[PDB]
Amino acid sequence: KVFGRCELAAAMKRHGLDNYRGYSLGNWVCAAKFESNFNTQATNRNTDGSTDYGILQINSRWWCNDGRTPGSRNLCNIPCSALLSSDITASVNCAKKIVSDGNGMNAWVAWRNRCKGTDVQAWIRGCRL
Ligand SMILES: [Au+]
Ligand SMILES: [Au+]
Ligand SMILES: [Au+]
Repeated sequence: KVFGRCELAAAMKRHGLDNYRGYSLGNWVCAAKFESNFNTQATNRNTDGSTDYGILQINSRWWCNDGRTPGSRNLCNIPCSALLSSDITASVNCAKKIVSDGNGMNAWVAWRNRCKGTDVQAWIRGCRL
């Protein structure tokens, strides 16, 4: 599913991400924009052999099981395919664990490089939330 911007904002807000770990909703929408282009089915293989999955590009080395990432963990207790659903519940639940792990949203490299420090409220402009 390719979300619209305000459609994703509403869903993320419903699931309690607005200002989870102190990160405003616009941070999460901006992260999703540059991680996945709002596409729940996005996948991208990394040089280390892990893969990133779904709207927030959650990685198979620590967080989900894809069966092909040696030496990895599955700390979200989910198959990585659950992160590709049109229903973002599993991605949000896992994102909450990740953002709690110590480095906040710096765990998302596109957030650090493209969203951090920017006018992230622009990402929720015009949305009725
Ligand atoms: Au879909
Ligand atoms: Au929820
Ligand atoms: Au949902």
